[PDB]
Amino acid sequence: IQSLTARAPVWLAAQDTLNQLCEQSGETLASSNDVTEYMQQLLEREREATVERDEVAAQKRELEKQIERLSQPSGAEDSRMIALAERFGGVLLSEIYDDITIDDAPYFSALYGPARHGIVVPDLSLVRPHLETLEDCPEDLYLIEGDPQSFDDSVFNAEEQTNAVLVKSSDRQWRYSRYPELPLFGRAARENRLEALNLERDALAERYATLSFDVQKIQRAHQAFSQFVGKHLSVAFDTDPEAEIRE
Amino acid sequence: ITIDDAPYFSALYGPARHGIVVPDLSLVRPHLETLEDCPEDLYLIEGDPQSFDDSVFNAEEQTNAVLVKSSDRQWRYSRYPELPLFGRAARENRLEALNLERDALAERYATLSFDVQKIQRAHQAFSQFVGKHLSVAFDTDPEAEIRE
Amino acid sequence: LAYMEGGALRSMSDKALGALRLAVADNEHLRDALRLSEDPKRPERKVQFFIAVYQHLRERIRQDIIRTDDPVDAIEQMEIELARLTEELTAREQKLAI
Repeated sequence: IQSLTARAPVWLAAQDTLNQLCEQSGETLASSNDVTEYMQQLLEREREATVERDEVAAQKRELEKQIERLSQPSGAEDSRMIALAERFGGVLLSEIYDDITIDDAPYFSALYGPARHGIVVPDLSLVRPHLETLEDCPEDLYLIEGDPQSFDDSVFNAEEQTNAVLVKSSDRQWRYSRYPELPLFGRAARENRLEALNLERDALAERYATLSFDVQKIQRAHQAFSQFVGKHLSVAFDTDPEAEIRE
Repeated sequence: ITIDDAPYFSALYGPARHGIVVPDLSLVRPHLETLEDCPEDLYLIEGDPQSFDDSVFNAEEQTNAVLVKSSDRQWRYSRYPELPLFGRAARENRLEALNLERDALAERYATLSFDVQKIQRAHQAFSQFVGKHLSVAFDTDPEAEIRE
Repeated sequence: LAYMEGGALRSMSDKALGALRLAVADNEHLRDALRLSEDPKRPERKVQFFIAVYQHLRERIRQDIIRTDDPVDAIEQMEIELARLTEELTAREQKLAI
């Protein structure tokens, strides 16, 4: 009796603690092994949660980068392309049609093709002296001739098609440009596009926050269990002494 | 196409790097108006795929770059890109570098999984001991008591 | 607690009540419950006080942030919040630096 009495407090505290720690889980533990298996389950759940969170983070990173790509000042960015506006009088084509109607914007985009982001420069023989400077430039850079203030439509072999266009670019060379949705051009609904991207990013961030919360929950649970074994394992699952004492 | 001028041809062709030697435009007009799944700015070329003559470019070769009069009032500049879509070879060196890195990763992953298993084995050893012996563990040698 | 003598229990109760007196200066209700329960022969009084205290805490949970009415439960989510918020702060810091 005296031995069991001395033993009791440890065992009862150990119970109380395990009871709490376990009801915290959706399970009833019964064995040291049982605990180890629960550890394995926790580790799997963790290595999942981390993967999902990282995936969402990658998605958010892409979204933010693209929102930037749509951000300023007109067109995609202020870079070499906007730089040519002062390297020469190279006004940006997309800016030159900043207020394009959303309905013509797809046609405008399809017609202008990759030159969509091209730059209007009344003289391109004049860009020649500086051309050798452009190593830090988009690998492949458009330049156009005409009065940017009242630029006459770039003469093209344009054949308008249902939701598309066909253009003879060079001899034996044809580009077919389908109409794009929510075009890139200008400030007509491009701010709107990036606003939709921002709204999507908001849900992405919400999901990421939830995933991080879950990951930390799992971290805390494992840490609790680890403490609970460093302490307390000696006595775990040992019999109740109280019943024997009363007997 | 030659590994060395492949960047040159790539800078030359730009988006025209992709695209197809269609036998005829007369196929294009009655065919491509139908498609919607085709790449948005599909690039088309007319002539003989079996031996296609040098495509028509007003190409001047700037240092590591090219300028081509794409069309009237339309000049396009381009720089020499590595990893060209032309001159793909077998894509061998790319895959091989990826192989070196990934295989180093895989062997390291094997080492770490093995170490996980080893630590696990030690863990089961301890769990077995405690489940079996720890209650008995420590405490005296009873031989002296028995003799007494 | 059956394995400790009454003196230890009394000491622990009084030691708790001291800090309770220091803390309760905030709320009149808990203070009143305390000022009634501190006498020995009214254990039920203390219980009501405890009850009130417990219920009082449940006022502040902000279910939206932690979605059950149990404070002791709430502690876990508060700690998880702390951890994740430290993570997010590190993220903000890196972003600000760049």
